[PDB]
Amino acid sequence: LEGFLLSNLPPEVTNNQQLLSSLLGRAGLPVPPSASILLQRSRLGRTAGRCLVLLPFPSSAFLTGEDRKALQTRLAAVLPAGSTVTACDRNDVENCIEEFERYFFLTEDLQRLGVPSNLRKVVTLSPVPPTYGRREVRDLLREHANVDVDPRDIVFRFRKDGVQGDTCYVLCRSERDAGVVLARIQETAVPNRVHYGQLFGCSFLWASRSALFLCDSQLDYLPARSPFQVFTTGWEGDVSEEEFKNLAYQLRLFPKAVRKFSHPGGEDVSSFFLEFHRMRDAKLTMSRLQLLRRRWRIGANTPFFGFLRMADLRFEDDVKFADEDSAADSDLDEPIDY
Amino acid sequence: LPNPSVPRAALVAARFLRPPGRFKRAELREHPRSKTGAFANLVK
Amino acid sequence: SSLPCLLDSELTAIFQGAAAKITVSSNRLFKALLQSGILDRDLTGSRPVVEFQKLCDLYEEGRFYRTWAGGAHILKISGVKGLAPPGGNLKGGIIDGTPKHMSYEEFRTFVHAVRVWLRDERSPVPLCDATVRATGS
Amino acid sequence: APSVHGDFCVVRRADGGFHLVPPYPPRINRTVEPYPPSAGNFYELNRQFKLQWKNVEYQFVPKLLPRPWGRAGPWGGDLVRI
Amino acid sequence: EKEVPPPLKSGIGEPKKTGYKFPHVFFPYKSRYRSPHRQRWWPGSAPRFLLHSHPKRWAPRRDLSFAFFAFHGLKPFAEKNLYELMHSLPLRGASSFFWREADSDPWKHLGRKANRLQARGVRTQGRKQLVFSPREIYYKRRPFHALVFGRLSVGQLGASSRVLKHPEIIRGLSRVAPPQASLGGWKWRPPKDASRWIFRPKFPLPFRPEL
RNA sequence: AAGGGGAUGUUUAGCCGGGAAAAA
RNA sequence: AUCCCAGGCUGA
RNA sequence: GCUGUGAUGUUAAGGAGCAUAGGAAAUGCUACACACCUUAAUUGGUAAUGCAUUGAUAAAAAAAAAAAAAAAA
RNA sequence: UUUUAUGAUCCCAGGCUGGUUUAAUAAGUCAAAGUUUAGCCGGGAAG
RNA sequence: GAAGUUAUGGUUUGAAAAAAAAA
RNA sequence: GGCGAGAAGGGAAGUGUGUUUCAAAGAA
Repeated sequence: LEGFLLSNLPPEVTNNQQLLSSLLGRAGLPVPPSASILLQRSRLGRTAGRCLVLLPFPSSAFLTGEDRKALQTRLAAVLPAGSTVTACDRNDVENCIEEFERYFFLTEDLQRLGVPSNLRKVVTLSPVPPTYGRREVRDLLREHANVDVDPRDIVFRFRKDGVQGDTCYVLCRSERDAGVVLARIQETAVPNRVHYGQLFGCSFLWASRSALFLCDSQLDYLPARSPFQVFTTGWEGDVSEEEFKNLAYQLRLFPKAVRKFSHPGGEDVSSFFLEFHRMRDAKLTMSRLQLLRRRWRIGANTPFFGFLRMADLRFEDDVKFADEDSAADSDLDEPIDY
Repeated sequence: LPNPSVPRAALVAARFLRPPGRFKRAELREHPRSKTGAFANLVK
Repeated sequence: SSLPCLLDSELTAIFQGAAAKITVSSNRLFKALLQSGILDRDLTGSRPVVEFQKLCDLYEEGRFYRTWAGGAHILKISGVKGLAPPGGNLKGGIIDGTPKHMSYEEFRTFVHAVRVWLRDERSPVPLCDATVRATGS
Repeated sequence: APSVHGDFCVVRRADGGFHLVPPYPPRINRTVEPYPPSAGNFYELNRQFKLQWKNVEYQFVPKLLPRPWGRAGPWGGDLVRI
Repeated sequence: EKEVPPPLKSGIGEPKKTGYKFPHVFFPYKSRYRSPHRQRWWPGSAPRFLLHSHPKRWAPRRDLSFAFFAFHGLKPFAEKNLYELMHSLPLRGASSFFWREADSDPWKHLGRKANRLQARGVRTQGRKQLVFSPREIYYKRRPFHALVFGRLSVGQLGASSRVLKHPEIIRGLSRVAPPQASLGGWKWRPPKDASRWIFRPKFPLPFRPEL
């Protein structure tokens, strides 16, 4: 037993150092004015609600199941209701520390993934078990796809409570490697945890292209133009906006507006953002794009089109985050149909 | 025992999707069975 | 240290011995499993002996009766009178209390679960229930 | 709490999408005779629904269970591998 | 006499099928159920591709001949598909330009639904078409089945009937299967840089076509 | 018309997934 | 097991 | 060249007509509405629906100029 | 050991629910139980 | 999805299983 | 190729059907 993971801590406890230390001392863990505490904070210096308490381990190495039960019960009793306490071994401690690091440095990783040249090289893997990290994803890809990828360009999607999501984005070194990963990783059985020297639990992973990234100065305020925007790519290099309007009309695509996207280098393919009047029109156009893909025989995982959506923004001055703002009414832009 | 694997994203996105009727159910179990997806064999 | 996995050959031998496709009453299966001493060997590898009481408690808590349709025989015998739990029908009635008769795969799953739970009872970090919700404040 | 999808399942589609399908094998009430009485003139009255992959088979026949059904549901079966 | 669906048949290039003893999955308890895979046999409909089109052809050996095997390539303009057109063309039609008309489709002329209200009204009265140039060809069942790829672009039709003028007004896609190759009315044009060796000019007609 | 009407001319191989028939 | 797949990936 | 073969097993849990039993238990429509399905769209469609006949088993069939209101003193 | 005169064991027959006005000092909800557009529900099979 | 929900008529003809023993 | 399609069911079920009182979150 290396430590404890405390989740869903209240903001008061997370922010007040003295309160947390006093709670741990009452529970039994001696926190120096020994056990060590590490909070999960983002680049904005805001606690995510997760804490890691590493027990003193020149002596706790002799702890047993009864000691674990007693300490966990005391911690659960002391800590506020609604916050969960879990026991973490050395592997869990490593995973937690890596998760905190990636949470802090997510923005830079997202920008690096969004470098326009990597448009066709990012692969999305889901559902990745929580115990997995970048090294585990690399090993899994090597084993089940015979593809080697950098273990430093793997990005985990995070949740509002600071816990890692079940989605990974991996930057394959080549489009061939990305296609190989897509073809190989489909319903692949994967161990969930290593315990007692065996592999426990099976999760069936899949790969696809469901999260495309683009970081550029020409698109920062593009999404704000309209809520119904469809990105498309894979067209010939030299086609301009008017020529593409004519081509779309010929193909029976009826966008309200067209905006060409060009980046330094890579003129072999032209990318366009289409804008529509209604979410219904956007969805029907996406359905027709799927039909045209199938009739054109291009790769089912080939990057052809997608639905534009600005990533959630969080600013230092904000008191209520836009993603966490319960007053949002954007759903009125998407009428429901059966 | 388990159901065919499907993403949680699809689970969430099918929230308002009306389930098939009698004839639409009958159309899913015909023998030509052209609608079956990848890793979605009923028997296997 | 480690938790070795039991051999299908040994488990099949125990299952057939208890029996003597094939379903064997949980009573016979538990008695044979306790006689074989396999759980004791697992515990020694990983203090007292496992009890029939402990096996019954683990069976109940795992709730395999509900998971493996252990109550379908109630509806086969009583019929519609088997739907309501005891007391649902104020007239009264008889509800069979027969514990489930496990097949080989069900018995194997139960044995694996029992071994894992017994290991967790002592391991400093368990496989199951490693997270406990805080109640105080 | 009740389930959002009920007795139907989300499953991948031949066109790259997803759709809802009823469970397999069918949930049948075998305690009653087939209706109409002439159902045998057009159907196989002893049709069976197997679950076999390669050489491994599973014997699973859904049947009603005692209440309360709860989240699990009315139907269940045994674990029988061949 | 009554008009009923023709018997189901298997396509050319496949083994036989055993069939089923009743029409559909509900027969006869739900008489108004229609299967999605039902054959379209009524006038004004196009039979499904590779399912009910191209049935196995059998004739008594008395009437068999070599012309019997050119039926798919001799299918008329309204029915002949892109692959059947391409099979008997120079380089299997590759390097040339193809475009479909659609003005003679069977549904637009025949059937009970041919004349119906349209969102714009009835017809009272140069064109930018879609041009496909094959580059990769492979026939799975000659001449009517093939796996083709090529360049799709926006052309420019004109007054001769119509004639393609600028097959590359706008660049489209450089490698895609032909659109609507399953059936329809296709027209083709050889490339500008054509060779007389491949695209053989018509042999001169006899001066005196004696009987 | 001595001599091109000549010469060269075996089938790509695996894995996964889905469908049909026979069998079950 | 090789009939079909406008379904895919691979071979230094 | 000469019989034949190629998925070639098609009609009730419904409807209608005619009879049986019973004191008795049922008939016509070109149907500009609503609702629903579809669509890019008051884009297209319906017979669920809506109308009429009989039935004798229910109503209305009195009172106010400029109003459509007014316990009509 | 479990049910059982609070009806066990064990036959035959029946889906349940709502509908405004409503005379009499009988009403402020039609007053133990009487309905009429409707509400909820009512297996599976081309092997 | 859960928790509670008086039975009626045909006049009805009170104990029913399990277990033990038996061969 | 895509959506919709039960002649709008009374064929099962008595401690059942239904009723009354409640409850049901994704973006974790």
